[PDB]
Amino acid sequence: KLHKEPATLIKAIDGDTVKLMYKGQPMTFRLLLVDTPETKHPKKGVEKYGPEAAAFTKKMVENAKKIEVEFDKGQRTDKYGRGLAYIYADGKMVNEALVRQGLAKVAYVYKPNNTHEQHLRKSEAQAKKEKLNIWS
Repeated sequence: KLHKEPATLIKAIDGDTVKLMYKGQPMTFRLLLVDTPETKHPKKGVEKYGPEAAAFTKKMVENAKKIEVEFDKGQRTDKYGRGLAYIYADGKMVNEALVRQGLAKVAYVYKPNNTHEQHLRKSEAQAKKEKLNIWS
């Protein structure tokens, strides 16, 4: 069973990345299963809807009382050292909130880190139907 653990915000970095204090250590976290347009893209730079996704993530974590992280059942870090997790702001998953708003797509999935995949894909289908942001 997945479990939520507490964490403390340090800094929001981009739509898809936040730095948190986790078990008393600063760590960078990549949000599992979503791809946001980025402000810090390796090659493109500032993509379309990137500032918007970045502001949404930032506001959501900065205004939270409680941040929780939930790892999935497979690897917990990626090749850059970033934690791979679902992030919750007052009980609300940030990963899902971004997809539901049309500010992220469901990413290419890699088993077994796929526990909330069907849920996110359902939110994404709804955002596409509503033609929100990325889908407008």
